[PDB]
Amino acid sequence: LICVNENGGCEQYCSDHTGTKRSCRCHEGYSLLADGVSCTPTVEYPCGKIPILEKRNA
Amino acid sequence: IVGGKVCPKGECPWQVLLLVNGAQLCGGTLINTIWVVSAAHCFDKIKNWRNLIAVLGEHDLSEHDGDEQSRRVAQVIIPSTYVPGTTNHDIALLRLHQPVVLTDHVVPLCLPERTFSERTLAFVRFSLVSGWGQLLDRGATALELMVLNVPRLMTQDCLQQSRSPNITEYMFCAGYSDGSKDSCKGDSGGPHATHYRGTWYLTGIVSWGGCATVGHFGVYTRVSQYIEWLQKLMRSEPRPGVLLRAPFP
Ligand SMILES: CCCCC(=O)NCc1cccc(-n2ncc(-c3cc4cnccc4[nH]3)c2O)c1
Ligand SMILES: [Ca+2]
Ligand SMILES: [Cl-]
Ligand SMILES: [Cl-]
Ligand SMILES: [Cl-]
Repeated sequence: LICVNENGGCEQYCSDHTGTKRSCRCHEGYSLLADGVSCTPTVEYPCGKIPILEKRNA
Repeated sequence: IVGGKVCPKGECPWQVLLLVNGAQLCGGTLINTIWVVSAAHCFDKIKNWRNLIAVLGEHDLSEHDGDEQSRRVAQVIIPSTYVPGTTNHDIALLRLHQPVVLTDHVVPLCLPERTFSERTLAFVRFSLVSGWGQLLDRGATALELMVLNVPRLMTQDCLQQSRSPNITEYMFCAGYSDGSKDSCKGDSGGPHATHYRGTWYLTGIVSWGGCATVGHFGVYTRVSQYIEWLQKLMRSEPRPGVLLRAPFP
């Protein structure tokens, strides 16, 4: 997988590595799930999320 | 904002209102608890740098509902390459005197990685622009925070479809050419926010150039060009004196 295509399958940030290697990353206030692509909030108010809407669907 | 709608209270929680001597100056975007991104041009005519205020959790300007948080602006950082009264490099980084407290009504927008922004975000068609700007060309400003969905254009297409400042690599076009929908005076410095896989990111800043002018598109500062510049600054110690010109790149 490559970052330029489909975001390397990453939910957020993507880094290409030497080989057929790829690493996904997450913004501060998020952690990467074991799927190696998904980001989950680690704080109450992570960036780029709308609380009243997150709640609205919680 | 022309041809938009009211942003429901709390649905635009990263939106900042900038005031000078209690008067509406510009918009901004919260990216962290102490950092706000705006437009350089907003500060062109600033006399007393010490009377700058940033308001978070604002919605309806006519009332106080207690969700509002006001902070003094401790620092205004502008790139070296910005020339007052012009359009290129129309960006500013503002340091608040004290952090805002994150709440349901006060949340930062994610400042993305450059690569991510360039490779992915830049290809998301539609993004949201917001502010308390003019509701009409030569019209009154909004009392309630407004928001507008606008499509982004490749610069080549922008130029073609348009019919006077250049569109530089530090800019992009977004909106409509039919004069129905645009960001306007009073909106400058505000966010152009892009959704991707359940999260919102800062891709643009409402710059300037009239508004909702037929044959013309809205122009936005291309935030991706500035990520590294911003990041470096955010890691830096404050300096005496509000205004700081910092080298770019
Ligand atoms: C030339 C102006 C007078 C000089 C001066 O006062 N400079 C300092 C200043 C401080 C704060 C705001 C402004 N300012 N004036 C116009 C616009 C503006 C037009 C527009 C169209 N479409 C979208 C956004 C837009 N924004 C704008 O933001 C200027
Ligand atoms: Ca209010
Ligand atoms: Cl303060
Ligand atoms: Cl330093
Ligand atoms: Cl000063």
